[PDB]
Amino acid sequence: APADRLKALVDAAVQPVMKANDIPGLAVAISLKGEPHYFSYGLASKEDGRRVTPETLFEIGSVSKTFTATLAGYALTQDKMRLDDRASQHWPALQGSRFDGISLLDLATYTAGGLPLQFPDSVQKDQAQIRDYYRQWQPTYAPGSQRLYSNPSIGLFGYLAARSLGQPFERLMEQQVFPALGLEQTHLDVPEAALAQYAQGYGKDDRPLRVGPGPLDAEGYGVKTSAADLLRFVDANLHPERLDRPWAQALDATHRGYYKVGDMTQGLGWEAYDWPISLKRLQAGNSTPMALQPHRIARLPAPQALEGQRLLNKTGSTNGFGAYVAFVPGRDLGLVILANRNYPNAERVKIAYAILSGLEQ
Ligand SMILES: *C(=O)[C@@H]1[C@H](NS(=O)(=O)O)CCN1C(=O)N[C@H]1CCCN(CCN)CC1
Ligand SMILES: [Cl-]
Repeated sequence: APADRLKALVDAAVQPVMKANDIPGLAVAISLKGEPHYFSYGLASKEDGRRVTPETLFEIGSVSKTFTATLAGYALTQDKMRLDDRASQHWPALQGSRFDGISLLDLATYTAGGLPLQFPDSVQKDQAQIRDYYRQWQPTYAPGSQRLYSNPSIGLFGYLAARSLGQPFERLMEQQVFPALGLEQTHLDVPEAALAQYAQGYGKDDRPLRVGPGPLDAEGYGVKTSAADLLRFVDANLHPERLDRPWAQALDATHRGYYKVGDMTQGLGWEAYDWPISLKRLQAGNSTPMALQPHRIARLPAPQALEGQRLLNKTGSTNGFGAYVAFVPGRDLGLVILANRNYPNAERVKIAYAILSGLEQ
């Protein structure tokens, strides 16, 4: 009955949302009572008929930021950087720029002062262009005052964390972070040998969309991973103590809230909500206006442990993919919803919520 109920629950949560959002393929992984549960739906590729499996690689887009945050957490807990470091401390190119007055924390938590959602399309995946972009960037408002969800913000945070560790971000992820997290199906650059696992992404008119190179793509949205691996990462988050101490600490560093915007407490990468909270509030927290509009932050007097009765989540999308990860530290409950369509965050949260609610009920 338990496996049946869980399947019934996940199917009931997933299938209508897949149909409603014409999601070709969707992988759910749920960590429940110390066990992974995988539910795979539809097609990794509509064209070659490859089914989604728990090993299908999906672009997780901005969910990558939680990996980025973990690397940063590593840098932080390795004392290679501090959250209150000015950004320019970790990149000479930024000295003299406004990043002299912007903390790593600001970058991490999108409060640098209006760094946009994405790099402008003019900024290519080019060290110099990224350098030039930040050098010329000016805060729209005081750093530390407004959250404007931003790839270049946390991208730079990750980039600087990498710099603080003296290695390229991508190399640190591949050589240290992913192996530390026991992730062998998690890639910034999917190996050729794993490309068969790489789901097709689908956008408008089902145009195939796999994420192309972009500035700080690795940091912002670089990860392709399987539901199984992303759940392993969720499990690492649920149980940092299961990782070697440096990485346990790194993960812990992503479970610290720095401010609140509405119901959301912003950690490094992870965004936390009190749990339970209504689906609508969780959706609002993961809504377009939340992402696209600056929100005055309510800074916490001290970093808040993002644990216990909290839902930590991250939405992530690429043009062709829509990922959502949510976990409830205090419930040893985690779920991953990876889809090869960028379907509305609200819908991802709806699936997650239906699953979480059904697990409660
Ligand atoms: C993360 O996925 C962010 C944003 N996250 S959010 O849903 O939580 O608001 C959603 C879109 N987004 C993101 O990173 N977009 C990338 C997608 C990749 C393609 N585009 C160029 C690819 N080189 C960059 C924008
Ligand atoms: Cl970007």
